Amino acid sequence: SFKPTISVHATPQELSAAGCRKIVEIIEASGSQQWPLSIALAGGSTPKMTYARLHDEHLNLLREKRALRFFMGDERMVPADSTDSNYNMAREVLLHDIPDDLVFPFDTSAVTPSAEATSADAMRVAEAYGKQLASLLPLKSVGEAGPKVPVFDVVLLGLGSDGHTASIFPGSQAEKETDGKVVVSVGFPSETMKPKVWRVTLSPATIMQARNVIVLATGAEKKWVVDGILADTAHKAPVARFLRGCEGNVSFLLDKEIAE
Ligand SMILES: [Zn+2]
Repeated sequence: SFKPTISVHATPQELSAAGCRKIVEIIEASGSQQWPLSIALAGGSTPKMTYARLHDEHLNLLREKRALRFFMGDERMVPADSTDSNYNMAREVLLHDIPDDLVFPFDTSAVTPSAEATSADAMRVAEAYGKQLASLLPLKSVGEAGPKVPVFDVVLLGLGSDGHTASIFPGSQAEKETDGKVVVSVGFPSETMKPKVWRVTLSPATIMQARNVIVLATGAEKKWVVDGILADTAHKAPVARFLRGCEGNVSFLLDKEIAE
């Protein structure tokens, strides 16, 4: 069944250090002929620290060597310069130094501070990203028969205490997009999650076709989520349990609380 790699880390300087160490390892293991490897970034304080480390420690590998082509795994429907934007975060800490031809944010250019985006906006952005992904990445049939979804080399993920990952929220339609017909779906956060803005996100079908999936999570409050993904039998499962079906490698980089 589900056999993922799990590693526990005492601190943030440590989990983030392992997160960046895990990315460089895949890069190096793949070798230069395979580069640039596609990586779908996550937002959040933990991935941000991993990005700050790639910047500080491995810019030559990313810039001069062009090891990664950067995509966003999920995004908030706000302007790119917004503090609530995942790309804005990744840009500030790492992406400002990466060649423009290796950086692909979602196109939120239609979102202004004058009007909250709706799902109709999110959907237009999702469909456009999905199109770009299909021209840039290799496409794999879902189940030797199913529709074609892009194959990322790496997808970095976070977890919410509501059981969600990326911007795939509970009860959502995106959560039900597992057959490969939809590559980038949309979603609105759950009661306990913020910011309260429409999201675009890689669908579960897309994520399950990724060659490697790296999940970084901390906090006691998210322990039920990890337990729920790893449990032999689904009971009151978190959304993130869909990760069990990943076709690639899966790794969980956890702090002490969340592990136990
Ligand atoms: Zn810099």
